[PDB]
Amino acid sequence: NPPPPETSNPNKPKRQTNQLQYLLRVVLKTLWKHQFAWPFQQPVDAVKLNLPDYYKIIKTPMDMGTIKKRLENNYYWNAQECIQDFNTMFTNCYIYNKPGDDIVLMAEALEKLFLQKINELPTEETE
Ligand SMILES: O=C(NCc1cccnc1)c1cc(-c2csc3c(=O)cc(N4CCOCC4)oc23)cc2c1OCCO2
Repeated sequence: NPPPPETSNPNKPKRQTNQLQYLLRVVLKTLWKHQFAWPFQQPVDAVKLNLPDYYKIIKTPMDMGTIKKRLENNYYWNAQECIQDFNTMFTNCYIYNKPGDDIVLMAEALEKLFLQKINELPTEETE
């Protein structure tokens, strides 16, 4: 297994906005509760799951585990930077697997709730 994505770097300033606040307090909470959240709450263990080509195909892995630690350490500059990590987490499941698989359908159901909940983030960002 490779190192997981890092959740803080001492050279990057820390910034919090009202949207990043609502993103960890509400959206993540709902997404972490979903029925199909358990395969995406931590970095994929390609060894125990016997996926030897996973990290050779997925060059930018992502999970809600690291997304949460990034919201907590203020790794993200704005809300856009966080939303981009969910899209990449979803598309990873779509790139590595084939259409119509179960894990694909679990990520699709999990994405439809994500796009629904981020429509609740404040339309005007406040620092
Ligand atoms: O397969 C899983 N659970 C059932 C199980 C059965 C037997 C032994 N061990 C576990 C599983 C999959 C992902 C997970 C998150 S993203 C992602 C992906 O993109 C492709 C795969 N695959 C490909 C083929 O299907 C099985 C595993 O898995 C994942 C994350 C997980 C999983 O279970 C344990 C913890 O987190």
